[PDB]
Amino acid sequence: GARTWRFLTFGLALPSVALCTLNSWLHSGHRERPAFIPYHHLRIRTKPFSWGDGNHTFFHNPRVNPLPTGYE
Amino acid sequence: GARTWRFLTFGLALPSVALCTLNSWLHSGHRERPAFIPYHHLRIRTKPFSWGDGNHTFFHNPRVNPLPTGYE
Amino acid sequence: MAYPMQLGFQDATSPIMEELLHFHDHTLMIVFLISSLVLYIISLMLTTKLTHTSTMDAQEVETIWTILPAIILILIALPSLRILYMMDEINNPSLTVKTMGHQWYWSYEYTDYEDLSFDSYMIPTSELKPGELRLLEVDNRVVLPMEMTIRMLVSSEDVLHSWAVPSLGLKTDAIPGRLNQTTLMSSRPGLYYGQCSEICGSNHSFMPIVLELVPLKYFEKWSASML
Amino acid sequence: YQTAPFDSRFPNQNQTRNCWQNYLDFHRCEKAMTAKGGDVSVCEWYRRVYKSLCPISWVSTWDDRRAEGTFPGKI
Amino acid sequence: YQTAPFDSRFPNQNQTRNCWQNYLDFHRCEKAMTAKGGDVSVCEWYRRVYKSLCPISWVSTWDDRRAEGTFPGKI
Amino acid sequence: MFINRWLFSTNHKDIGTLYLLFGAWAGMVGTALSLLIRAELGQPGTLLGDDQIYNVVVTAHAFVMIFFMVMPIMIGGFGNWLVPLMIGAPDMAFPRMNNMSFWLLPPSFLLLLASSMVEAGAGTGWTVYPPLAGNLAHAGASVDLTIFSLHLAGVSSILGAINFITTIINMKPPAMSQYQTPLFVWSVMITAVLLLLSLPVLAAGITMLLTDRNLNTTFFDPAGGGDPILYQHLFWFFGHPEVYILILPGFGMISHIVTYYSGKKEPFGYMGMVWAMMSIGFLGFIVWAHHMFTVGMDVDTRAYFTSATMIIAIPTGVKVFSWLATLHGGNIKWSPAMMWALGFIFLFTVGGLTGIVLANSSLDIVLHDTYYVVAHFHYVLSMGAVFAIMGGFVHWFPLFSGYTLNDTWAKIHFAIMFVGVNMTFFPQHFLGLSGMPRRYSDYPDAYTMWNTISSMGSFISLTAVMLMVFIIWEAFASKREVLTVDLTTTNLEWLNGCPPPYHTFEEPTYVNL
Amino acid sequence: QTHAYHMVNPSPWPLTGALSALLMTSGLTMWFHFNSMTLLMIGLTTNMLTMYQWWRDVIRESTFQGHHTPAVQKGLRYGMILFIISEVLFFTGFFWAFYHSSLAPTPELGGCWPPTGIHPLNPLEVPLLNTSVLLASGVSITWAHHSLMEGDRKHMLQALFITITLGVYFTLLQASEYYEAPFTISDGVYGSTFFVATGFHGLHVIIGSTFLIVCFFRQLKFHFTSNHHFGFEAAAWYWHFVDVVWLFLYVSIYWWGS
Amino acid sequence: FENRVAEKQKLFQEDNGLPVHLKGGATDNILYRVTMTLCLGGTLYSLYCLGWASFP
Amino acid sequence: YEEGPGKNIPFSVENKWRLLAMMTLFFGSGFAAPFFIVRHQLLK
Ligand code: HEA
Ligand code: HEA
Ligand SMILES: CCCCC/C=C/C/C=C/C/C=C/C/C=C\CCCC(=O)O[C@H](COC(=O)CCCCCCCCCCCCCCCCC)COP(=O)(O)OCCN
Ligand SMILES: CCCCC/C=C\C/C=C/C/C=C\C/C=C\CCCC(=O)O[C@H](COC(=O)CCCCCCCCCCCCCCCCC)COP(=O)(O)OCCN
Ligand SMILES: CCCCCC/C=C/CCCCCCCCCC(=O)O[C@H](COC(=O)CCCCCCCCCCCCCCC)COP(=O)(O)OC[C@@H](O)CO
Ligand SMILES: CCCCCC/C=C\CCCCCCCCCC(=O)O[C@H](COC(=O)CCCCCCCCCCCCCCC)COP(=O)(O)OC[C@@H](O)CO
Ligand SMILES: CCCCCCCCCCO[C@@H]1O[C@H](CO)[C@@H](O[C@H]2O[C@H](CO)[C@@H](O)[C@H](O)[C@H]2O)[C@H](O)[C@H]1O
Ligand SMILES: C[C@H](CCC(=O)O)[C@H]1CC[C@H]2[C@@H]3[C@H](O)C[C@@H]4C[C@H](O)CC[C@]4(C)[C@H]3C[C@H](O)[C@]12C
Ligand code: CUA
Ligand SMILES: [Cu+2]
Ligand SMILES: [Mg+2]
Ligand code: NA
Repeated sequence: GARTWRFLTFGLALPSVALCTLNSWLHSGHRERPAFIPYHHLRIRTKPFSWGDGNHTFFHNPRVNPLPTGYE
Repeated sequence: GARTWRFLTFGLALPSVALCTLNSWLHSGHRERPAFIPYHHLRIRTKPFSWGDGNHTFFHNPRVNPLPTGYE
Repeated sequence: MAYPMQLGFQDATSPIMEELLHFHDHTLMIVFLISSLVLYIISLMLTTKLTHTSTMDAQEVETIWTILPAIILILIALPSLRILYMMDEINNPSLTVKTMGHQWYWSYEYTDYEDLSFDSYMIPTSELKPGELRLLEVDNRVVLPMEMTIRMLVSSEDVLHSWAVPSLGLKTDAIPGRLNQTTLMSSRPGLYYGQCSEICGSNHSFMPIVLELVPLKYFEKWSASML
Repeated sequence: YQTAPFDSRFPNQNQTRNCWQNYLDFHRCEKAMTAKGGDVSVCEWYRRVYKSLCPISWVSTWDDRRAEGTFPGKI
Repeated sequence: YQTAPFDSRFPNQNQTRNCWQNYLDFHRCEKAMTAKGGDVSVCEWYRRVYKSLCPISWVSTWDDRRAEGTFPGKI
Repeated sequence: MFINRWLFSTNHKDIGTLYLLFGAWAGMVGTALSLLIRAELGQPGTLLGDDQIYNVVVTAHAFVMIFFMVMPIMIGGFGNWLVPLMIGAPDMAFPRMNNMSFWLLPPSFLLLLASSMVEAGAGTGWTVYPPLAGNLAHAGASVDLTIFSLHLAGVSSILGAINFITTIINMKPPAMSQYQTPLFVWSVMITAVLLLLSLPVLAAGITMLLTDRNLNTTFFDPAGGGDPILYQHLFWFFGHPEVYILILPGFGMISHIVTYYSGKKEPFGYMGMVWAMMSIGFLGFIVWAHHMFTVGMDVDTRAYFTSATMIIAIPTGVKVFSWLATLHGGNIKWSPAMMWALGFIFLFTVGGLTGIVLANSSLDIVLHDTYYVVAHFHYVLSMGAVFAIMGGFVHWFPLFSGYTLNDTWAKIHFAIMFVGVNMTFFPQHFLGLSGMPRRYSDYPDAYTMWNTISSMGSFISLTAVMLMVFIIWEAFASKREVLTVDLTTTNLEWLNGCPPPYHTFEEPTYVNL
Repeated sequence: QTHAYHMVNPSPWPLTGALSALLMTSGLTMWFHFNSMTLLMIGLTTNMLTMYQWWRDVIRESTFQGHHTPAVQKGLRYGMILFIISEVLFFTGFFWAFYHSSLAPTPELGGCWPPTGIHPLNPLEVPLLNTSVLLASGVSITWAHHSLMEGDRKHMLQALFITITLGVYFTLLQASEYYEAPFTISDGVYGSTFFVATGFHGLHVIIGSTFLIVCFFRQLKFHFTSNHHFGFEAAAWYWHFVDVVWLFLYVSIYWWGS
Repeated sequence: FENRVAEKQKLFQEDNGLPVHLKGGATDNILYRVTMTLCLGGTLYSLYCLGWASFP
Repeated sequence: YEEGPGKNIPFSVENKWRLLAMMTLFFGSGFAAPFFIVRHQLLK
């Protein structure tokens, strides 16, 4: 019935989301970025991207996404 | 309906069994047994078995199952 | 190489191509017979004024129609798979040669002992020497010893190609980043031709393969000369 | 030594990993022998096998990347 | 050399595989060096690490099994 | 009123007519491309002087014949016309979505013809394998326009498959079980299931190719850890089902045609025919790697794909023998449609048998990427599909139009087409066995005689195509209106007259239990 | 008619949909190759207009005109199941690409998975939270379904609102994840498989959320009866499909592939 | 909110001969004309773009 | 809508010669198109 599924929603499901939210928020600190190495299997550029200067990924994050030549 | 499940029985399921029977039949016949090596992790004897001489497994096959001291 | 008005396979140069010829002869006899039976039965069904238009029971005849084809397919598959497993069987090669496909020519590497490598380009029709074959000759042939098991490794430095020599039973795709292996054994000396067999762009028709099979002593003299 | 023998580790048509493994083995052994000032002749089997099997362009690219510090295999 | 350093391959409480891996590495290196009549001194790091970490009875049992032909690891 | 009827249709018959017109037009394009192929090969040397253009022509020939001629005619045309009539349904389940399956095809075709007009075209083969189809070896828009053409064609066919499966399951008379539906309806349902499962996998693969070309993905690029062979698996996982998609509605039409012109009330062995089509459909998903026997896969994988592929001959043979057993004891009417169907049975059998030769991986090493393969599929697919289409077209033209064809002209057309396709394709077996590669603009001199003959055959088929257009004109020009046809008791699609009214089965059939 | 099926009024939306497809595809071509977004923005606009008017008309035909008899509803059930099946097979292709690449990592990667130089996300942090979010939304949508069947307007709206809120939370968490990820779509086959498979999933979450929002507004306007609410059923089936694809992504790409 | 479904039923069942896509009134006509104008105009623009792209 | 032979089609069959012109333009345009595309590519 509806009463049973509401009971599961508030008694199990949303508590689970609250506990996973607490777990995530406790581990949300910025990690120390690894040394840049210009590996040839990464930062692939076979054609410029169709936006910006052609060399930045769509959700480029300067802090953690180096360009082919390194961190900005 | 019953007609559809009979169709699946005779038209798909039993033909599959016949094909797998053919496959097994063709790959039957004895393979050459490997050199005996008295590995300590195999032919475990911590207590005698409760049948025979205590040193033969329940479905012992002399052709392919060596004893702790080797093939019979 | 093929000759004018040819109907069947190029004459076998290797034991595995011989096997394929015998296996094709067996299989083609079945193809002919089944094709002929179907045509004959069409003609039989169409050549009588006698009629039977009421419902016919199908059960009995469908046993014949499934069992007999199953037996025929087993009789094709058994020899087919015997040859498949022969063409995979562990051989001890005495020589490894690499070929790399390019747009549009082959390169060859003999690196067992010396770093020997060279490029192999089609001879343009305007440059053929009298009696030479249009679209088939190259400048640098693949010199190899006859009557010896050879390991060929095939790759590409650009797009897909495919390294083929019909009279030896050979066709191995040339894929960048992949090293594909095949075995080559010629029963005879001579020149053996093939052609690129994966579409690789505008000059796919124009990057042939020419093997030059010679006795071991002459292969060694050729290798020694290349220093 | 004539050519690389059959290796039961790499029994199929795709020999890519056979070339890669012998290249790694040669360079791991060479590093091990150099680091104690030991003898690279100990590494000779791997050198002959990778030289036999590996395309020149693969060897040359891998050598370049080792010198650049961008070789992605562990040596 | 004081003792075996921290090894990021084996960061947890169970150090069984650390002992096992260094015992294998020592015996592989020793076989590679003795076959050419090269020098077992290049194997010394693995020797010190397995001797530091491995229980005497494990080493003793593994040595006995190598002599018997019943060692189940690849050397 | 004209825009409402023909652009805004929700009518299965009018949408079927749109598909037949579209397909016939596409067939002219495909045929023109095929004649350009055979003109390049019809003497040694170069005709076009541009092998990239030759490769574009070969690529476009295949896409047009498969996606714009066969599938629109068989599924969109005969399927939309006949399926609702054969089950007494008032229309398709989703009559408005049906119209979008149609209207996606002109844009799809426009993208293909844009691919060929920009840059140097997509000279890839219809397989579109990377890296040749990648952004280095095929820089610029042509391959992306080809990918987008295939996305639109794929959406059209997926939505069409949803419509046909829903219609066939949900819209029969309540007394009519699945085992009381005609074989053509079975053939369309099975075809639709294959489309629903196979096209999304093609869509995934060509989307990966799009992203490798434009978003710096490396699914198929070894520099990034990708693999060109992954593309081949995704393509062929679709492509083997696709070849059964192309023939299954043809098998359904052949069953109807053979039954009708044998004077029978029913095909021989109905449940065996259903079993065989479902068996072919199922086995069609487990055989794809027989397109990849030379790429370097493991021996045991080759052994499995050889063995699985050969199994398809068993249910296929049940259908062939069942067609023969339907002729058996018939009062045979030697109509032009019957001639098309008898040509089908024989030519399909020849092509199926050369498929069994190719299934043997060992022999396929020597036959792969040769004219043997081209010969195989022009028998089973090109002749099989086209002969089933022409048989269905001359059989059902009077239903769709209300007018009769000239039977003598239709027999002349058959005779010309039979000679032309056999003269074109039979010699390609010799070219394949003797080692001529496919996808070549020119050939070593030894191959001249059989290429010359093949190219002469191609012109005979062109004469047949031109005559077909005249024959359709002559029927519409003369206006011989149908009165009666025989065997309506076992051919429900005829029982509302010729042509049937815009709305049929407003009052459904009465069928009791 | 004396059958129960729906003869649909002649409609322009098939043609506008087909032309929207031409404009979106020609538009993507003109964006990737001819440095211009014009055709693409016309195509997206006409696509949204087409989907709005087409599904508006289905609501008019059913809620307002009474054309969805049980036979018609049965057909729509089959249609939605078959559509979901096609979408499963589309995802199967992306899983096949992932397993192909990760089970046989090539020398360019370092011959290992994850590749050399890839630092995967911790699957116990936001990916686990996303898992709890979509699983929770599968429970709340089931509560909504039962509330509607039991005739409870208020609890149906509360349960559906919670379901939508969880879908939005997933979408904002994934957007945040994408921005914080130290690898990109250009980071070889790891980035390719990650972003294309999770990106098509994220698109399906946005589609599913949008479908639930349409159901929320139709419920506010009393369109659904306790017995007749196929749009809600179809949106729930689609939502469960989105959940299940996530669980396979989580186990395959985030956990096993880390 | 109040249940106004009966009022919409009456509107959409009015015997005025309008197809369902225009039966809501003048706003339906405006939205149809905007949609069809963008589709047809867009298609003509796509053909112009084809003409441009077909030449160097 | 108009029903019956010649009335269930998007083209007129009222005049067989106008019909011949329309069928000529229809099938001819399709057959011609690949020749003119080949010409267009060659003239690049
Ligand atoms: C209508 C389309 C269609 C159909 C139905 C088939 C049917 C079959 N095809 Fe074919 N095929 C193609 C279209 C088709 N094919 C296309 C387009 C290609 C090329 C793709 C490309 O590369 O571009 C291709 C390629 C292709 C290859 C790849 C070859 C290569 O590239 O090297 C193989 C490999 O096994 C294959 C096998 C078969 C088999 C075994 C059947 C079977 O289904 C045939 C079964 C039929 C019969 C056997 C005849 C009737 C049976 C009897 C009378 C009973 C008794 C018979 C026996 C006992 C044998 N075909
Ligand atoms: C259905 C599929 C189909 C059809 C019908 C055809 C028809 C023809 N094809 Fe082929 N072809 C392919 C599918 C098809 N083809 C494919 C998949 C390839 C491989 C492409 C690649 O390698 O990538 C190929 C490749 C191919 C090649 C090999 C090119 C090369 O390897 O370089 C050749 C060579 O001669 C060729 C020739 C022909 C000829 C001469 C015809 C015809 O001229 C034969 C006669 C048939 C007709 C003329 C059709 C008539 C039908 C209509 C006009 C419709 C009528 C409509 C109604 C009645 C409603 N085609
Ligand atoms: C938040 C959860 C979900 C977000 C949704 C995504 C937002 C933008 C686009 C939406 C469409 C998504 C579908 C999947 C397609 C491809 C890529 C999308 C995945 C994505 O968003 O990936 C981004 C890259 O996007 C890129 O390239 C740019 C992508 C934009 C252009 C894509 C164009 C390609 C369209 C392909 C069409 C295929 C249609 C198939 C139809 C089949 C029918 C048969 C990842 O960002 P990044 O900076 O590399 O790394 C992060 C580093 N901090
Ligand atoms: C065709 C297969 C069907 C199985 C029937 C065969 C045997 C008897 C019954 C089987 C019951 C299942 C499991 C019990 C444990 C062991 C048997 C495992 C199956 C078996 O039969 O194993 C055999 C050994 O049997 C042996 O030891 C023999 C052991 C015989 C005594 C079994 C002891 C009973 C254990 C107690 C059961 C506890 C149940 C608890 C219930 C839960 C309550 C909360 C294998 O033969 P082998 O020669 O070693 O190798 C083959 C070499 N050629
Ligand atoms: C910012 C946003 C960007 C993203 C844009 C992309 C698109 C998002 C669109 C989301 C989908 C919205 C669908 C709304 C459907 C409303 C119509 C509806 O739900 O119609 C119902 C029928 O269902 C039916 O047709 C069922 C109709 C099923 C529709 C299925 C929709 C899923 C579509 C996915 C789109 C393709 C994606 C693929 C990409 C790879 C009507 O019947 P009932 O509900 O029984 O009512 C009748 C009762 O009132 C009687 O008492
Ligand atoms: C690069 C980008 C290329 C992509 C281009 C996109 C292609 C085309 C543009 C799409 C425009 C969509 C416009 C809305 C379509 C709504 C269809 C729909 O909802 O169709 C329904 C049937 O399908 C059902 O239910 C179940 C089926 C509902 C499907 C909804 C639409 C899906 C469109 C994309 C799907 C791809 C699938 C992904 C898997 C590969 C209703 O059927 P009708 O016949 O209308 O009415 C019947 C009446 O009785 C109702 O009262
Ligand atoms: C209602 C029906 C719809 C009707 C269709 C509307 C047609 C609009 C025509 C405008 O055409 C635009 O012209 C821009 C300027 O000429 C181009 O800019 C682009 O092209 C420039 C060329 O100079 C570049 O600088 C840049 O890429 C960019 O600004 C752009 O591509 C193009 O679309
Ligand atoms: C008062 C009103 C009654 C609706 C009605 O019967 O017409 C209530 C019933 C359920 C309510 C919704 C649900 O309680 C769930 C949401 C609760 C949030 O705090 C506000 C928005 C929210 C989406 C509510 C909006 C509005 O207050 C609703 C729609
Ligand atoms: Cu190289 Cu074809
Ligand atoms: Cu296949
Ligand atoms: Mg190939
Ligand atoms: Na030529």
